[PDB]
Amino acid sequence: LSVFGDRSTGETIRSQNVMAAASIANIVKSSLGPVGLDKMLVDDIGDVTITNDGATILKLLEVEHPAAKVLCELADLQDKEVGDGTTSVVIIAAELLKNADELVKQKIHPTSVISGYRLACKEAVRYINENLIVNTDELGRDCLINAAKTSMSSKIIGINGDFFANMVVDAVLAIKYTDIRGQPRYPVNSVNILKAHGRSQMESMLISGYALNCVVGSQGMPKRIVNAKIACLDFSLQKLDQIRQRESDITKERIQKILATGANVILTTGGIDDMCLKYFVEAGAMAVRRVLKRDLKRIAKASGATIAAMLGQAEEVVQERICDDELILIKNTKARTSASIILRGANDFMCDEMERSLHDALCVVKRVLESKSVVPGGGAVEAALSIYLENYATSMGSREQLAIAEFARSLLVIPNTLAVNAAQDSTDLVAKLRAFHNEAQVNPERKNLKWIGLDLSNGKPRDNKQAGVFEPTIVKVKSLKFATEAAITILRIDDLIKL
Amino acid sequence: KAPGFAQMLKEGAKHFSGLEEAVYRNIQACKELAQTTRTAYGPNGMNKMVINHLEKLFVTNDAATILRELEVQHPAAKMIVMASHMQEQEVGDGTNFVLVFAGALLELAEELLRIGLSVSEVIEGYEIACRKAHEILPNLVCCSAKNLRDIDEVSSLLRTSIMSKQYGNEVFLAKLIAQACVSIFPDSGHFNVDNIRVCKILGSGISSSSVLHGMVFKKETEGDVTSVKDAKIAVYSCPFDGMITETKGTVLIKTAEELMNFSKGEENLMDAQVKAIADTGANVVVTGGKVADMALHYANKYNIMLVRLNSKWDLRRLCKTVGATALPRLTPPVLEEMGHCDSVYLSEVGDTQVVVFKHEKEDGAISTIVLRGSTDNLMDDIERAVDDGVNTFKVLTRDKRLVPGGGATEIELAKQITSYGETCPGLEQYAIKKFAEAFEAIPRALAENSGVKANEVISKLYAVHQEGNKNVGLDIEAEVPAVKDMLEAGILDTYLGKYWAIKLATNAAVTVLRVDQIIMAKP
Amino acid sequence: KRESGRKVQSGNINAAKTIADIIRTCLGPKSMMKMLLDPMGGIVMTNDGNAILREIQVQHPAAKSMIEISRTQDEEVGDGTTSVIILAGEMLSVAEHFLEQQMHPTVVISAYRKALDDMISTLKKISIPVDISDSDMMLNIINSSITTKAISRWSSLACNIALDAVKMVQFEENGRKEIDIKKYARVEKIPGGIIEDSCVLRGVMINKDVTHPRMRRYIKNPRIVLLDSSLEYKKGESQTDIEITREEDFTRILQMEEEYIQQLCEDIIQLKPDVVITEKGISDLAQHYLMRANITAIRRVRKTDNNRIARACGARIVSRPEELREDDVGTGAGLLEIKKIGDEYFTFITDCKDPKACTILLRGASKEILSEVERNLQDAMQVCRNVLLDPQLVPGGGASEMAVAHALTEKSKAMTGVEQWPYRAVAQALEVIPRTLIQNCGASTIRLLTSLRAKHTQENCETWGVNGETGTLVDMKELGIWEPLAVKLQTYKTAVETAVLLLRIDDIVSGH
Repeated sequence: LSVFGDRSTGETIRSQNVMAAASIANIVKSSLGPVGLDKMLVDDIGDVTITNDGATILKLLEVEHPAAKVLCELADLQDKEVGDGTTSVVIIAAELLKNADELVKQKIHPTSVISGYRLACKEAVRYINENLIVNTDELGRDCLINAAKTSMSSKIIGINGDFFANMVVDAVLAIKYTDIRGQPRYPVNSVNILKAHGRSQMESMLISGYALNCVVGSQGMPKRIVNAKIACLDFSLQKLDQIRQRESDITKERIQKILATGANVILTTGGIDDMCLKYFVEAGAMAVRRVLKRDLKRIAKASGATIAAMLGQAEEVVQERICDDELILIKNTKARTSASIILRGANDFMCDEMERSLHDALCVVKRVLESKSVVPGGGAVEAALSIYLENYATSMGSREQLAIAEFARSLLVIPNTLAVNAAQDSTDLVAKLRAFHNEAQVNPERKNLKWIGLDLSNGKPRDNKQAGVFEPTIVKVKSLKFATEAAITILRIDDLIKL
Repeated sequence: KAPGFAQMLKEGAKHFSGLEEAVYRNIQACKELAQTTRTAYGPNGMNKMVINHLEKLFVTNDAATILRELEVQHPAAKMIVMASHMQEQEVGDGTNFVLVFAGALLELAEELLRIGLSVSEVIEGYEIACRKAHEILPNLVCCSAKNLRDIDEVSSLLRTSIMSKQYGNEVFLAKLIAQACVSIFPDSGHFNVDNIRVCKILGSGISSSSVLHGMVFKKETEGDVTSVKDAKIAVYSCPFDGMITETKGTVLIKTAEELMNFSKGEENLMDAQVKAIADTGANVVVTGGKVADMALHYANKYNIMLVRLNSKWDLRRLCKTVGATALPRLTPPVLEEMGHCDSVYLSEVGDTQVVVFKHEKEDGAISTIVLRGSTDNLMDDIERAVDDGVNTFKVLTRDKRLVPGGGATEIELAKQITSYGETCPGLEQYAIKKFAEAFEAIPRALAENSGVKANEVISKLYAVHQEGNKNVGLDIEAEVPAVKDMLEAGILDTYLGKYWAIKLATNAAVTVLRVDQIIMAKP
Repeated sequence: KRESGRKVQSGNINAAKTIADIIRTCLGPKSMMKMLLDPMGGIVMTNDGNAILREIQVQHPAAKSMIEISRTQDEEVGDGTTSVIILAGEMLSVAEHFLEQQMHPTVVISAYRKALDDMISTLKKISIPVDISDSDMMLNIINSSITTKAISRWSSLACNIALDAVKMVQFEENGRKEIDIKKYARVEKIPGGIIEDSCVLRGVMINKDVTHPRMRRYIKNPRIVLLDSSLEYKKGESQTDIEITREEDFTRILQMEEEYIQQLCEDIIQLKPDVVITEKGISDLAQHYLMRANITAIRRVRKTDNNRIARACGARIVSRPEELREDDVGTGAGLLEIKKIGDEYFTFITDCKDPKACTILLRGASKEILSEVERNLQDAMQVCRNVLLDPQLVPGGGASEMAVAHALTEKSKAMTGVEQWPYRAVAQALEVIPRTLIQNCGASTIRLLTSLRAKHTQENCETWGVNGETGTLVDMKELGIWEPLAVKLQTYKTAVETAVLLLRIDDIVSGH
């Protein structure tokens, strides 16, 4: 047949597609997990980009293959819908093809293989939904102290885990605002973290309100403000003979109209004129100049000040005594859902590392308390599905038993990959997990451990419920749903026609 | 074309320049020799498939069998092989030690030569450390044999020697070999391996084997005589058949009647030949080859016991014991060359009859271990464990000192020498520290053969020895990398077995380093 | 195309080791030279480790990371760059535990990170304080860079130049004691004279040429006005040029051009200053009013250069010339000299005051001498900067690397686990620094290095280093090889961090 281009068909097309998808997964394979190794990216100009994030690598990874572009477009579906677990989807989608390829050499038609992955994906979601847990155990129990404690154990801040985690758990619970139909999540903007020299790290105190770093200038201004009104001014009160004279005259009506409103706490961005600062002395009003725009933006959201309109709402504002700077504390605004944490320590090296560790520790406790239901992670989901789906395959039949059995063994790559990156034996850890979860399926007795995860540090199976390693439910559900559709799409191509 | 080959002045023999490190390549031939027998060290040692020079298929883990079947043509590698032959002298164990340990010294000596350290100072480092190990070794002796001739005590210490050769069967082999060894022990100083022999018989399995006193032959008595007390034993290698004459002895037969007449004369001639045996007072006859059907009846007529030995080693076995010698002629009446034995009788052990030569009047050191098996290649491997088992007890006739096995003494002796080289100033401290690290290869061989990581085993052995806990070796298990106490388990080695093995292995590695070049010759 | 598997980590070792093997002999005063072949046949014999790797084209990506990190080190400290690459290549030079032992990289990476904290704590124990008030102790410290140079005769003058310049830039009230050479310490060259005539000018010198003959040549009390905007006719918001095709309209545009320029220049001369310093350029019509006032016209002065003038003569930066107040004056300036020196136009605002900055004047007979004196005083000022930040010295000549190698060996005995093997490899990797010093001298390496380890075991580790010139052993209390601690700390932190970065990369992927 004479045609305008090359064409190739047969089983080789399936083999070429499986080997192409397997090569892409092997690139993001060893980068899975927090202990994953960094990898270089060589541009066409010769620039080098080094990152361990799988979602970032797949965006900059350029390889031309017809089937490989399908997995790349799937990464956008996982990032836009959820935004995490993209590396796990690529690894699972590749293991489904390598197992289905061996089934085709067994004279199993691809349609029967596709019908096997669809029923196995449905039974997996039903089994997970029963093993879930609703969001709870915030106050009164521990599901959050040990959660952030294991996250900050990497840096030097991990010396005392209990005292530092209590400040984190208490601050995350106070920023909760439903505001719609009992939704509440937590905002991306979090508790403001400052730093000071406290002679030691144990001196860090938790503040119940926002703390701004600034000075009141002249000492004539009272440092204890019980007045609720707060003013927010982005217009500076600062700046041929008559121009200089009238400008100083106009500011006289400017200062009288502001003091007529009755706002004791007044924050100005562009700054306040020196002569205007003297007027707040006799009036007893607390005025601050050169306030940061981003720091003031959060204050306008707290006190409700307009960037009987501009005036805000508060209760007591007192300027405390801190080393090297005086922080202004504002307590009980109208609606804030924010606080401030003062880091007191020896030098700036410890304060800068603790700020990066606590900020990562906030996101761990936050994401769990935003998602409506979580699930134990660390490979506990894949290990549990391995035993249940393999026993479910024997009940169906109709040449769907081999397709479902391979789907259960394919999910074992997730605990098998984390064991290699943890510098531990991969065979023993996977065997010990499937030994514990099988005992839970035999009988519902307490002597058999349930919900056991995989510890990357110690290299020993642990309980993720007590250890506090959680991942949202939509992360596991959308991953198994998208990974199955990726394997089905590639297996349906039996021929390649090029022009 | 110039430039050509370098440093070759003689007979085109391949020579290596300073860049090629002729000394380094002589070590490379020694390392490959160690890699062959390294996987066979320990109870988990892998089996090797050996093809005999007769094109026979042998599967054995024995080290001595491999070196004899595999021809080593490299001159420097023969020095380690000749050290293994000297290892079989004065002791019957420690063959894998010299092969693995001497290969570890030459391997670690490579890193010292790459630094630029002179080979002359490397030699002095091993010799000083060798004398230091001989002083510390007596302090590592744990227990000692009580020499009570008790079967329970002898069978307990033998289980270590039976392992690494025949595994899992050490329970039966320890009791059977002990019964033959305890009997000789009342004879002081005369105990030797030549007294205990091995006789293999096709059978169901190893559990059917037993031990019998005296010399036992697998071939049953062909004659009908059950037992005879006659001391005279006539052994001849000439089989019973038609007699030939050393002179012309021509025979011309024409008619059919001459066939029967000369046949009756031959039967009458064989009658006087058997009668001449009885005339000399010999009721025992031994035939190396085939026995004729007619001569079988004359043996039962005069009640002369008939013995048939096909093996040549069984014939020379009697020549060095009873004194009977074989003659080329067929049953000549020679009474001077016969043997002497107190009692000869037929016995049946294991549903098989065997000829037994036992001395009733004289006590004797002679015994026999009868083995049963379904494969000749299987019984041959069991015989190898018997020789190594008996030779272990031949050393115990000398001073009795025991050291733990499983790499327990190897790490403790390496820890003591490492501390000595640390406090010794000068350049010889390099070779002393490398001499201590050569002890680490033995536990690594036990870990790799057991499917356990080597670095994890070596790390745990230092922690237990640093706290003051001694006699701690390596536990043998697949899923258990941890260690256990050797004294509680009962694994113990021989003092003189380790003493002579370290001295011979050291002289083997030093001699190789002294030779920097190999040059051919001709008479 | 790409590399994956163990070949990447094994390839990164050979790439980093090859780059290090070149400069191994470039360390020390006796360091050997090198030869570079230009594509046209030229030969460059320079022994400088920074210039060698700059001209060498490296194909492998990790080889580029070795050079780029060394270039960053030169910005902070102009000494010890060669020692960084040697240590970074030696720590990666042992591949036994990396591959043959089949150890996971994170297990080895954890060993270097634990050994890094021990190498830092050991240096602080063997260090010694320094009295910065005595300039005699600072003399022998700076002589490390001055030795084997042509400034050795003027070395006594070279010390006072770098010492007094950095002490002016140092601001100790903030608490961080920040020092910036690239701005406040800015140096210019003066043609003519000799090396002895070079002094330290207190002030900020401007190289702006004299355009018009009418200017103030010498003033007892100069007056300086600082303003950012250029003097020109006010244009629109865009860059569109004014095109006038009619003569009657030309008189309307020219009148507006002369009026606004004369108006801004009138408010400038109201205070009657001695000079006009503008950030941007100055047109020709604006210079006509500047020469009429008999004042100096200065333009093209950056923001940092203007910030130093305001603190010197007491000037003030104003956005537009119409807003100039009486607060901007040059009162307090010592003198104003536009006089030609060395056939070049110079400007001296110099005064008796210390505006956290100064200017170094380089005298010299030829431009070849100026280039030699300049680069020799540059690193000398960085030596003064490193000492004033951390006034602590450590023994040199290989005594510092051997003192730390002895502490790592003794502590490893209490370490239990598989990490003890790579932890001890760091102690033997630090011996490369005293090894290259002996190899370049010609003495036997094995004999001296072995006896050197016995000295740190018995005697004190603070002394008994290696003499580079003689080759024998000598204490560092009797010799001037004492080096600043801030240089050794930055060297070990960089050598370990670079070695860890290359071990973390298991794959090289090409894509954009």
